[PDB]
Amino acid sequence: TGELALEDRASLRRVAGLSTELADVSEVEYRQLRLERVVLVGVWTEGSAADAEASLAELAALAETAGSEVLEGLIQRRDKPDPSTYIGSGKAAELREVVLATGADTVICDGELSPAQLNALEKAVKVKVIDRTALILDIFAQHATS
RNA sequence: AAUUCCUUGUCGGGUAAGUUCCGACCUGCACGAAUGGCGUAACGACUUCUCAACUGUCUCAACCAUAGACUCGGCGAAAU
Repeated sequence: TGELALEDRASLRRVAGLSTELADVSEVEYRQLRLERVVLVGVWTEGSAADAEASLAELAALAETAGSEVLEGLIQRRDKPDPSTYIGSGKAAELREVVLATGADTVICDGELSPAQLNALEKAVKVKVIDRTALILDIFAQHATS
Protein backbone atom coordinates (compact mmCIF):
# COMPACT_ATOMS: atom_id res chain seq x y z
CA THR A 1 0.00 0.00 0.00
CA GLY A 2 1.73 3.12 -1.28
CA GLU A 3 4.84 1.03 -2.02
CA LEU A 4 4.37 -0.13 -5.64
CA ALA A 5 7.58 -2.20 -5.60
CA LEU A 6 7.54 -3.02 -1.86
CA GLU A 7 10.93 -1.48 -1.08
CA ASP A 8 12.76 1.58 0.25
CA ARG A 9 13.85 4.45 -2.01
CA ALA A 10 15.31 1.58 -4.07
CA SER A 11 11.74 1.23 -5.38
CA LEU A 12 11.93 4.30 -7.64
CA ARG A 13 15.40 5.68 -8.42
CA ARG A 14 16.15 8.26 -11.10
CA VAL A 15 19.78 8.38 -9.99
CA ALA A 16 21.08 9.48 -13.42
CA GLY A 17 24.56 8.47 -12.24
CA LEU A 18 27.13 11.18 -12.90
CA SER A 19 26.10 11.72 -16.52
CA THR A 20 28.53 9.20 -18.01
CA GLU A 21 28.93 11.32 -21.15
CA LEU A 22 27.16 14.06 -23.02
CA ALA A 23 28.22 14.17 -26.66
CA ASP A 24 28.47 17.33 -28.76
CA VAL A 25 29.95 18.84 -31.94
CA SER A 26 33.33 17.88 -33.47
CA GLU A 27 32.10 14.35 -34.27
CA VAL A 28 29.50 15.17 -36.94
CA GLU A 29 30.41 12.82 -39.80
CA TYR A 30 27.87 12.39 -42.61
CA ARG A 31 24.12 12.08 -42.03
CA GLN A 32 24.98 8.76 -40.36
CA LEU A 33 27.12 10.22 -37.59
CA ARG A 34 27.60 8.46 -34.24
CA LEU A 35 23.87 8.83 -33.58
CA GLU A 36 23.69 5.48 -31.77
CA ARG A 37 23.14 7.23 -28.45
CA VAL A 38 22.85 4.75 -25.59
CA VAL A 39 21.34 4.91 -22.11
CA LEU A 40 22.94 2.59 -19.55
CA VAL A 41 21.13 0.80 -16.73
CA GLY A 42 22.36 -1.45 -13.95
CA VAL A 43 21.65 -3.01 -10.57
CA TRP A 44 23.76 -2.65 -7.42
CA THR A 45 23.32 -5.45 -4.88
CA GLU A 46 26.66 -6.88 -3.68
CA GLY A 47 29.18 -4.11 -3.25
CA SER A 48 29.64 -0.38 -2.80
CA ALA A 49 28.35 2.55 -4.82
CA ALA A 50 31.93 3.47 -5.78
CA ASP A 51 32.51 0.07 -7.40
CA ALA A 52 29.07 0.22 -9.03
CA GLU A 53 30.08 3.56 -10.55
CA ALA A 54 33.35 1.96 -11.68
CA SER A 55 31.39 -0.86 -13.35
CA LEU A 56 29.17 1.68 -15.11
CA ALA A 57 32.30 3.52 -16.25
CA GLU A 58 33.70 0.28 -17.67
CA LEU A 59 30.44 -0.39 -19.51
CA ALA A 60 30.48 3.17 -20.85
CA ALA A 61 34.05 2.71 -22.10
CA LEU A 62 33.03 -0.53 -23.82
CA ALA A 63 30.03 1.12 -25.49
CA GLU A 64 32.17 4.07 -26.61
CA THR A 65 34.91 1.88 -28.10
CA ALA A 66 32.23 -0.14 -29.92
CA GLY A 67 31.06 2.93 -31.83
CA SER A 68 27.85 4.36 -30.40
CA GLU A 69 27.86 7.03 -27.69
CA VAL A 70 26.66 6.97 -24.07
CA LEU A 71 24.60 9.79 -22.58
CA GLU A 72 23.07 8.46 -19.35
CA GLY A 73 24.07 6.52 -16.26
CA LEU A 74 20.92 5.38 -14.45
CA ILE A 75 21.44 3.05 -11.49
CA GLN A 76 18.26 1.45 -10.14
CA ARG A 77 18.74 -1.00 -7.27
CA ARG A 78 16.94 -4.23 -6.44
CA ASP A 79 18.34 -7.08 -4.32
CA LYS A 80 16.99 -9.58 -6.87
CA PRO A 81 16.40 -8.07 -10.33
CA ASP A 82 12.80 -8.73 -11.30
CA PRO A 83 13.03 -12.00 -13.01
CA SER A 84 10.51 -10.49 -15.39
CA THR A 85 12.10 -7.15 -16.03
CA TYR A 86 15.55 -5.91 -15.16
CA ILE A 87 14.90 -2.55 -13.63
CA GLY A 88 11.53 -2.66 -11.96
CA SER A 89 7.77 -2.45 -12.35
CA GLY A 90 6.91 1.24 -12.68
CA LYS A 91 10.28 1.79 -14.32
CA ALA A 92 8.78 -0.01 -17.32
CA ALA A 93 6.55 2.99 -18.07
CA GLU A 94 9.04 5.46 -16.59
CA LEU A 95 11.86 4.65 -19.03
CA ARG A 96 9.50 5.24 -21.97
CA GLU A 97 9.40 8.97 -21.18
CA VAL A 98 12.89 9.09 -19.65
CA VAL A 99 14.38 8.19 -23.05
CA LEU A 100 12.35 10.96 -24.72
CA ALA A 101 14.74 13.68 -23.54
CA THR A 102 17.48 11.74 -25.36
CA GLY A 103 16.00 10.05 -28.45
CA ALA A 104 18.11 7.14 -29.67
CA ASP A 105 16.09 4.07 -28.57
CA THR A 106 19.15 2.12 -27.38
CA VAL A 107 19.40 0.85 -23.80
CA ILE A 108 22.35 -1.18 -22.49
CA CYS A 109 21.91 -3.32 -19.37
CA ASP A 110 24.98 -4.05 -17.22
CA GLY A 111 24.63 -7.81 -16.90
CA GLU A 112 23.66 -11.03 -18.64
CA LEU A 113 19.88 -11.14 -19.03
CA SER A 114 17.59 -14.02 -20.00
CA PRO A 115 15.23 -14.02 -23.01
CA ALA A 116 12.12 -13.30 -20.94
CA GLN A 117 13.84 -10.30 -19.36
CA LEU A 118 15.14 -9.10 -22.74
CA ASN A 119 11.74 -9.20 -24.43
CA ALA A 120 9.82 -7.80 -21.45
CA LEU A 121 12.17 -4.86 -20.93
CA GLU A 122 12.23 -4.28 -24.69
CA LYS A 123 8.44 -4.16 -25.05
CA ALA A 124 8.29 -1.94 -21.95
CA VAL A 125 10.24 0.90 -23.59
CA LYS A 126 9.98 0.25 -27.34
CA VAL A 127 13.77 0.41 -27.81
CA LYS A 128 16.70 -1.94 -28.51
CA VAL A 129 18.07 -3.72 -25.44
CA ILE A 130 21.73 -4.77 -25.39
CA ASP A 131 23.59 -6.99 -22.93
CA ARG A 132 27.13 -6.51 -21.65
CA THR A 133 28.11 -9.89 -23.10
CA ALA A 134 26.50 -8.90 -26.40
CA LEU A 135 28.53 -5.68 -26.45
CA ILE A 136 31.74 -7.61 -25.74
CA LEU A 137 30.89 -10.02 -28.56
CA ASP A 138 30.34 -7.03 -30.84
CA ILE A 139 33.77 -5.64 -29.94
CA PHE A 140 35.40 -8.98 -30.77
CA ALA A 141 33.41 -9.26 -34.02
CA GLN A 142 34.60 -5.82 -35.09
CA HIS A 143 38.25 -6.32 -34.08
CA ALA A 144 38.59 -9.91 -35.38
CA THR A 145 40.76 -10.31 -38.48
CA SER A 146 42.21 -13.81 -38.82
C1' A B 1 -0.48 -26.00 3.97
C1' A B 2 0.20 -31.66 1.47
C1' U B 3 2.03 -27.03 -5.04
C1' U B 4 5.37 -29.35 -8.87
C1' C B 5 5.64 -25.82 -14.85
C1' C B 6 10.73 -26.22 -10.54
C1' U B 7 15.81 -29.73 -18.24
C1' U B 8 16.60 -22.43 -12.42
C1' G B 9 22.75 -29.72 -13.60
C1' U B 10 19.47 -27.72 -7.25
C1' C B 11 24.11 -33.63 -5.69
C1' G B 12 23.87 -38.13 -4.36
C1' G B 13 21.25 -43.94 -4.45
C1' G B 14 20.33 -47.26 -8.80
C1' U B 15 25.04 -50.07 -13.50
C1' A B 16 30.70 -51.10 -16.40
C1' A B 17 27.75 -47.52 -19.49
C1' G B 18 20.58 -46.05 -16.49
C1' U B 19 15.80 -44.77 -18.57
C1' U B 20 10.48 -44.82 -15.24
C1' C B 21 12.24 -43.21 -10.36
C1' C B 22 13.65 -41.72 -4.31
C1' G B 23 15.62 -38.41 -1.41
C1' A B 24 17.92 -32.31 1.26
C1' C B 25 19.46 -28.00 -1.29
C1' C B 26 17.29 -22.90 -6.14
C1' U B 27 12.73 -22.23 -6.86
C1' G B 28 7.61 -14.43 -4.52
C1' C B 29 3.16 -11.95 -8.00
C1' A B 30 3.24 -18.05 -10.71
C1' C B 31 -1.15 -20.16 -7.94
C1' G B 32 -3.51 -23.96 -9.90
C1' A B 33 -8.58 -23.75 -6.60
C1' A B 34 -13.25 -20.96 -2.04
C1' U B 35 -15.37 -26.36 -3.61
C1' G B 36 -11.80 -27.80 -6.52
C1' G B 37 -6.71 -29.13 -4.92
C1' C B 38 -4.33 -32.60 -2.08
C1' G B 39 -3.86 -37.88 0.88
C1' U B 40 -6.00 -42.96 0.57
C1' A B 41 -6.34 -49.51 2.61
C1' A B 42 -8.57 -52.93 -1.11
C1' C B 43 -9.36 -53.69 -6.27
C1' G B 44 -7.59 -53.64 -12.37
C1' A B 45 -6.89 -58.91 -19.48
C1' C B 46 -5.13 -50.01 -17.89
C1' U B 47 0.15 -47.13 -18.80
C1' U B 48 6.08 -47.10 -17.08
C1' C B 49 10.29 -49.49 -14.47
C1' U B 50 13.61 -52.86 -11.23
C1' C B 51 14.47 -57.88 -9.25
C1' A B 52 14.46 -63.98 -8.06
C1' A B 53 13.55 -68.45 -11.04
C1' C B 54 13.11 -69.88 -16.20
C1' U B 55 13.87 -70.70 -20.94
C1' G B 56 16.00 -71.59 -28.90
C1' U B 57 14.17 -64.66 -27.69
C1' C B 58 19.55 -64.61 -28.81
C1' U B 59 25.24 -66.04 -29.35
C1' C B 60 24.39 -70.01 -33.71
C1' A B 61 21.68 -73.01 -35.34
C1' A B 62 20.89 -78.98 -35.86
C1' C B 63 17.64 -83.42 -36.14
C1' C B 64 12.67 -86.25 -36.17
C1' A B 65 7.07 -86.74 -37.31
C1' U B 66 2.61 -85.11 -39.33
C1' A B 67 -0.50 -81.43 -43.18
C1' G B 68 0.78 -79.07 -48.16
C1' A B 69 4.60 -78.70 -51.81
C1' C B 70 6.80 -82.68 -55.64
C1' U B 71 5.27 -88.04 -58.95
C1' C B 72 0.95 -91.36 -61.00
C1' G B 73 -4.89 -92.01 -62.02
C1' G B 74 -10.03 -89.18 -61.92
C1' C B 75 -13.26 -84.49 -62.05
C1' G B 76 -11.53 -79.71 -63.03
C1' A B 77 -11.80 -72.98 -61.70
C1' A B 78 -9.95 -67.73 -61.13
C1' A B 79 -8.63 -62.53 -61.05
C1' U B 80 -5.86 -60.46 -65.63
